[PDB]
Amino acid sequence: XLLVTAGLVLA
Amino acid sequence: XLLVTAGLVLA
Amino acid sequence: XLLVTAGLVLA
Amino acid sequence: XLLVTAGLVLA
Amino acid sequence: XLLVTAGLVLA
Amino acid sequence: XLLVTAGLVLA
Amino acid sequence: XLLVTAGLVLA
Amino acid sequence: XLLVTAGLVLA
Amino acid sequence: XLLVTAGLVLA
Amino acid sequence: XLLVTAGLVLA
Amino acid sequence: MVNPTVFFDIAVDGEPLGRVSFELFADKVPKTAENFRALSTGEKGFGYKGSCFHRIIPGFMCQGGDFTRHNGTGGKSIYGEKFEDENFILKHTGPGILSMANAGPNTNGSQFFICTAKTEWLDGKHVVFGKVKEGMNIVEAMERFGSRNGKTSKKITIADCGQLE
Amino acid sequence: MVNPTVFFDIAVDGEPLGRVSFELFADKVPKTAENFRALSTGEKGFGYKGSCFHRIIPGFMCQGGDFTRHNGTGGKSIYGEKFEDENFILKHTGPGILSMANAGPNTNGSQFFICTAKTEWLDGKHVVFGKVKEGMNIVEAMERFGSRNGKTSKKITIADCGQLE
Amino acid sequence: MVNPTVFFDIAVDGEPLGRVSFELFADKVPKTAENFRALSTGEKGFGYKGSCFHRIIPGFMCQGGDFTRHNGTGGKSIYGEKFEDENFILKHTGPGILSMANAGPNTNGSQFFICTAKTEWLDGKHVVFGKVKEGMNIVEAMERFGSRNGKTSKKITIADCGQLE
Amino acid sequence: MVNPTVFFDIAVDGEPLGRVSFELFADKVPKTAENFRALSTGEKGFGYKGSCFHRIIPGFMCQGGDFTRHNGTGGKSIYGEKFEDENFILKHTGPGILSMANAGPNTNGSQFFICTAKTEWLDGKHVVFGKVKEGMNIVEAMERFGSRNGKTSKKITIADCGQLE
Amino acid sequence: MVNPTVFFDIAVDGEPLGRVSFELFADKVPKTAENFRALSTGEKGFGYKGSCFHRIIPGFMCQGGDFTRHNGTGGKSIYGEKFEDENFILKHTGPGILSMANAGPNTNGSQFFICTAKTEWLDGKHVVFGKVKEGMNIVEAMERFGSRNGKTSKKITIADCGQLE
Amino acid sequence: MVNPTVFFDIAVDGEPLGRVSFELFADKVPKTAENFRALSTGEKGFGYKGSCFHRIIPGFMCQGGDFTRHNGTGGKSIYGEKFEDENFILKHTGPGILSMANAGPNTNGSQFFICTAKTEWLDGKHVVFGKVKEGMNIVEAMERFGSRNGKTSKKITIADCGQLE
Amino acid sequence: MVNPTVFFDIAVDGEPLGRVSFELFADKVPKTAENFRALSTGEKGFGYKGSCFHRIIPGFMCQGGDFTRHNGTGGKSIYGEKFEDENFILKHTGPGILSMANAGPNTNGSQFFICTAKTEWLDGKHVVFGKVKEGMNIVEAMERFGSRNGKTSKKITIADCGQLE
Amino acid sequence: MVNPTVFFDIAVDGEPLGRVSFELFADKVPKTAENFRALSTGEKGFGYKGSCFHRIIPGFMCQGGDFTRHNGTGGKSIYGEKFEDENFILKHTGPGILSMANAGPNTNGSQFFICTAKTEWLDGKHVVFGKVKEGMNIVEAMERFGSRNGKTSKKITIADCGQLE
Amino acid sequence: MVNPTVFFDIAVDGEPLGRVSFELFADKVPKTAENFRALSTGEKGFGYKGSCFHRIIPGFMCQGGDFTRHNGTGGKSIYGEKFEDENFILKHTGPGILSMANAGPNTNGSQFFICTAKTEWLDGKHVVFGKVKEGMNIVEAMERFGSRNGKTSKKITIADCGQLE
Amino acid sequence: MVNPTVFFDIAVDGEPLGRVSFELFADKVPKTAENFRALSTGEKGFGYKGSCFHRIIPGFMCQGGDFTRHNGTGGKSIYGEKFEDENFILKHTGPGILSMANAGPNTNGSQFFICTAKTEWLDGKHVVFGKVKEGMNIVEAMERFGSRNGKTSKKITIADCGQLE
Repeated sequence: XLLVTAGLVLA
Repeated sequence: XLLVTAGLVLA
Repeated sequence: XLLVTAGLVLA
Repeated sequence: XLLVTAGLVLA
Repeated sequence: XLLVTAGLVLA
Repeated sequence: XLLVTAGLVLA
Repeated sequence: XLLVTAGLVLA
Repeated sequence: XLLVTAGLVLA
Repeated sequence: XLLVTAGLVLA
Repeated sequence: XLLVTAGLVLA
Repeated sequence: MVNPTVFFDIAVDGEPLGRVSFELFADKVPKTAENFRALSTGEKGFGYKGSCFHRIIPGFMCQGGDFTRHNGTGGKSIYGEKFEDENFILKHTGPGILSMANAGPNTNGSQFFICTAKTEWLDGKHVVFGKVKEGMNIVEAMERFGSRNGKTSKKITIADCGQLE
Repeated sequence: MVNPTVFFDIAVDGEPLGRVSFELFADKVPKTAENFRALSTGEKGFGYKGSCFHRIIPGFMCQGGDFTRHNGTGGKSIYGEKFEDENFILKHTGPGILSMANAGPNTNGSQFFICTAKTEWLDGKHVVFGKVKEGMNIVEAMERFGSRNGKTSKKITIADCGQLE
Repeated sequence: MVNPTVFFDIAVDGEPLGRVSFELFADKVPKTAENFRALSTGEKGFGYKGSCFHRIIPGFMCQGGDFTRHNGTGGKSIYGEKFEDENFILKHTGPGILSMANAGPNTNGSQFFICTAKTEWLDGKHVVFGKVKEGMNIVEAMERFGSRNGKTSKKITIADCGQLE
Repeated sequence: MVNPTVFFDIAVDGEPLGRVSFELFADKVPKTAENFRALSTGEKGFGYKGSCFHRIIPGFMCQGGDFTRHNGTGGKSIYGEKFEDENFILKHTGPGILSMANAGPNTNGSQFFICTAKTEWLDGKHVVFGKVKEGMNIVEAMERFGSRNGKTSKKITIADCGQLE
Repeated sequence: MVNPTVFFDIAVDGEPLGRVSFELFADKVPKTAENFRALSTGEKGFGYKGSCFHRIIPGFMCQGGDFTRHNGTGGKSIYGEKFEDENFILKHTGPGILSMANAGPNTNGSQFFICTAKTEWLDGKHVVFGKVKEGMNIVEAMERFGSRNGKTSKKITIADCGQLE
Repeated sequence: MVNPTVFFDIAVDGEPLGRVSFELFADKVPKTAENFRALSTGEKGFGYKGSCFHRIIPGFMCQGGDFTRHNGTGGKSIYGEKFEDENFILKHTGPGILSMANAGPNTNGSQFFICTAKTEWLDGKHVVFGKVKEGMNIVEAMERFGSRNGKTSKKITIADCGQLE
Repeated sequence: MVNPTVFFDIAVDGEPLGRVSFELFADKVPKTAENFRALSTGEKGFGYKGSCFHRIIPGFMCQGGDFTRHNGTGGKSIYGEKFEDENFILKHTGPGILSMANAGPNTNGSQFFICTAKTEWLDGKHVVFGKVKEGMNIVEAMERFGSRNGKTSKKITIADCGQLE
Repeated sequence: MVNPTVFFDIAVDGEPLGRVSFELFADKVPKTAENFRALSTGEKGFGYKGSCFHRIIPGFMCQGGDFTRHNGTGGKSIYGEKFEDENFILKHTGPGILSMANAGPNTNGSQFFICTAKTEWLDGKHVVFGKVKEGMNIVEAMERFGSRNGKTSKKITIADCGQLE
Repeated sequence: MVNPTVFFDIAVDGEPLGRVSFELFADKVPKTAENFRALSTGEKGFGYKGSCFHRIIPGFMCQGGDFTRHNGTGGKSIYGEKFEDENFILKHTGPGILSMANAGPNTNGSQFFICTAKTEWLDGKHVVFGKVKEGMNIVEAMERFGSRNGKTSKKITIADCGQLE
Repeated sequence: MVNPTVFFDIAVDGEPLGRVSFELFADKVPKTAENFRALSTGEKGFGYKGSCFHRIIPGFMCQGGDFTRHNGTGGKSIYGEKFEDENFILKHTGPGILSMANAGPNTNGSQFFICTAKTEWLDGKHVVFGKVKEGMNIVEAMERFGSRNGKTSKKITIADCGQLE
């Protein structure tokens, strides 16, 4: 999808 | 510290 | 009081 | 069912 | 009723 | 997996 | 009842 | 304070 | 009282 | 930071 | 979706009094409107035709829909003995409002009330699902047979009922 | 103090059947005990004397305490129309347990039930306040006048009641 | 509905001071209003007639209704020793607002207070149920017999009270 | 109480194999027990007779009860389309355990499963309500006609069913 | 952002009828939009092409997306068997609204519905993620092949589908 | 911690009766322990010296510590008007337990009560902080000057009080 | 209520600077208003007379009221060591707002702060109870003797303080 | 104070592209602002200077701030390894919004993102702390070196950064 | 249900070191055991054959299962990108325990850890799903290539893997 | 794992008093133990070496670790200004227990306390992370320089500290 994470980028 | 993460390994 | 119950009509 | 109510007896 | 479920269609 | 559902069987 | 309050003593 | 209780009047 | 704080020591 | 505490002043 | 409309033909000790008709807000609470519609047509084998208003309180509401016990202890829905509070989108805004009676959360059956004032103390605890279209005068007339405690001085009857559109 | 004991002299169509006596657990639920004790002695000017058991389900329990409408919709506590669930410390451990009937949380009035079995599923939703001391055999004989849906086939009454000590 | 109206005839150490009347908001809090209405007519056997106002703080409120102990530890309601907070729909909007005193959540009895200012810090911990309609000047006069700690210099009395419409 | 006992007479592609019987834990979950019992006798006019086990998984469970759609999407309870999770007192302790299938919380219908293994991961999310008394050897025979995905190689049917006790 | 646009080419019993196109609200629910988009292009190797609308109810909605079981029990998302309710920002405001079918909270797959009426009672329990751009007349034609229970009188198929923009 | 110990010299009307000592459970509720310890020694300028027990109920407890109004509406702690419920580690286990009176959550002041029975229904709602060590006999002598509703037939008094160790 | 007003006479090292007055919002937070009102008049034996501002941060606020330890670890209220957060009706809206310092939920003592900017990130975590009326100019003069980390370059002092009306 | 402004001089494979400057909303989120300001000036001895934008998704945002591992797994705040979400007062209103990257609640480190669109779905889960003041056209040119999955096709660096006022 | 057993044949810079085998507790967490089994056989097209242990910390655990990125940022489950914490029935009891790595609640993918001590600080936040059967010595040998920060001095490889029973 | 062991060499106004050693429970609270271990070696640049014990209450505890302000307002952790309560697995079981001081939830820094008795009222508000192993007599000696309010009569110093195993 469209997230902004630090480490596990998800969809 | 002693964690077991996937991405943001913390202390 | 003014309730509209089915069984235990209360005050 | 087997309840013990006062007003609306249910199954 | 009018629901939109996937498997157990209810009323 | 091993569930017992009614409609949307999951893994 | 048997309560131990300080002001509104109740049943 | 400015309360309106019935028993323990508080500040 | 007997607390162990770091700043506001309370009773 | 900008906090207004009484004892543990924080960032 | 056009909202359905049901009718009650009311009778006082069997003496025809008049027709009350109701818009059912199926566009807000479809499950709750449908219960009442079907009870009103009798299409599922049972329903409101022949039942009475067992509790009528002037200035508040008329309560009916107890077709199995005729005293507030009975009735059933088309979904079974009881069903859940569908939602509380609609509020008790004034006279004519059709809302569900219950014995607490998620105990809806067949009992309902037709308000005769604004009853806002009930918002949130009774699913509003309809409103009087024609016949408010016929309800104000029924209202006159109740009393502060709700007992009725005459047998207020739904001699007939069904769906207009 | 000890825990108080009350008696019910039971009658079947006015013919005396026997006595049932109860320990009331005033050391766990003093408020709920006291309500029942007080209504048993009649000392507030109303209570159980003359009242009937309106719902008896063999294998499950005997329900009574409705001294105002004798059908499950009635009765009242010495505290007002209703009082709060006091606590749920005691469980429905088996036959003879005496526990409050209600219509949901915090609706204790005057109705109670006497268990003729372990009724575990009621734990946490009915305040348990006593247990049969002598006369379980009388509660067992009362059972025989019940039915699956609860209707009694003879009139089962508390011809007298009060406190033994 | 058409809201009821009660009157208090106030008296100062025996001398008629004047009449205050109140609208009761039975359209928002019908059970709270009904308690106060009933206590004002005496119609259940007990009530405010002859009770004093034990706690009057100038620029805040006049507190009354303790018709059992006359000091704040007493009074009871038409529903039992206490009833529940019906709802907090109405706010402490200014002088004249009539609201319930309590000793925390769900402890409404008979004690009440007439506001002599806006008391918003009390919104959502005291059920507002009415407003002074006529006689605000009499309530202004009662204030002056108050003090900062609430002790009154003269005995402020409801010599008489009842309903008007 | 004495816990009821029901029986199923199991056929494989129309050929009678034998009898499975079950104890129903009416003393822990009476409403759930009663539903299965009555669907098993047929006494409401609908029920398990003629229905099939549509999903069998070796080492896990046999699932049936779907008497309206024969595929997992159907069934109804005696109380309406669905009913609530009565309680979770009983756990999935081993083979023979009888528990309700659902589609999440509070969606009990007619569908159920007969465990062929301890299934602890379902505790707290399926209401357990009975256990095989006799005929576990029949359930094991049934289990062989399932597969990893639950499709069955022969039509496993409840040719007849009812109450023994 | 520029919201993607997908198209479906709808057939009735194998006969092409026309094109429906949809805006996907990638700017409110990007993960939900992306799932539909990719299932529509076929780019993961599975998707809507060839699938049917299995449940059509006049005045309510057309439901499809079930590309693995063709009956409501199937489908999968590009993210796995199911995914979470992204958010409930967008409401069911009227005809043309595209929303996810589910089996309760957090069970989004591939199934969706195209509203043919405002369906407010679903707000907060179906993630709305798009709207018909063009071809609403095609959806209305589709709607006529449904019925009260949703069974369709002709096989309504997505012969081809994809991204325009 | 040596757990502290205090003493009360109790006096009926003016006459010495005897000495009651208590262990204060400073190792479980140090803060509550300390309030009472200091109110006993009188060491902050105010305290328990010459206060009365204003509410004594046989078979239940003796209530006192109200040193400012002598009727239960008063008292204050060494920390101020009220303090928080410290914890509820300790239960009301039988005769002699010392515990705080209060007016609901977090309103501990100076008022306390000495139990004459296991008062388990107060567990969690009253902080328990000490147990009578010597002089239980004197407490039981005090019991006898009380009534059902608490009022005492002679003025029961703490003539002197302080700390032994 | 006339909302009260207090004054501070501020002194750099020993030299008069000027007078700061505040409205105390007794009509929103009467209790917090009163603590500060009394600590200003000094009328309980202790208070703000001759205390310093121990933490001043330009573009943020000036913190003082610690009359027992002069470094933020001290102070106490007229109600005791701490009091509860009264309410958070009022927001930190711009320069001049007076609000309580604290050490987390419900630990208000005597410490306070005068804002020199809208401090909206403190909303909900600090009770706001007054606004500088006259002398904002003096406050800004005080600002200048402070640093990034709060320490003041000259001893800022409330030489005198009391109540105007 | 005013809100501080920081600058980034952006380079593409070491060739200068331009400057982006930011307002940091220290009047809403002073702690989160300060972290970014401090890391921008380098004044704690580590920070953004020389770091790269490791993930750029055209139409969505540019992500950077990982100065310890330059791949999304790294960086650190001036407060320690991580700090708490300060508040969610500001929303992702449109292009240019600067907001914290994280790995769930309370995991703010050093990573941030610059929005190239309204990203509403992130409201409430990423602390918004600033917005682009000048140089949006430079952020738009940086976009072109991104891709759907975020990989950059040239090395995009903060060749210099610091504070303008 | 007999619990499945998988094997890893471990290699150090390609030099065979030895076999570790694992019981998977499918009787407690069937979904989590199955993920790992299938990854270990490679039957779904992808899996652990050829992957490395990227983080090994002597005295704590060995972390592996990142087969898409080989550094802690990657891996996927057989149910998609992530799946939920199945349950926390099992605890981290000692060396040999197989539990899931994650990036917080419900983020399970393919990463796991083999404990080398009791790690009870992790109970509740990592789903334990298996335990070393044979080869604990081979894990104690792998352990020697880690370091306090987890970086490995050699490439620890799963040269082969699959299911024994 | 094998838990670490640190030593403090205590000093009284400069004179060696003796050595206390401590087990750190890295097997229950590995991050809390690691903070204290690191601060004891000084290995991150700062630590306990030369810090005093500012608050010693006999029969309760010795509090130290404020190596920045030496009065309770200071100290910091190896993880930043503060870290979170790791867990409350361990209880304050008796003398020798080493635990964290704080200023409420999630405010662990460097300040700690060595218990000189059982402190159970602190269970579940302070993270227990170690126990005195040898040197309890030295801690007994430090007590005597304490007081009821905590001021020490002589300066109690960690002259030296580090790790042993």
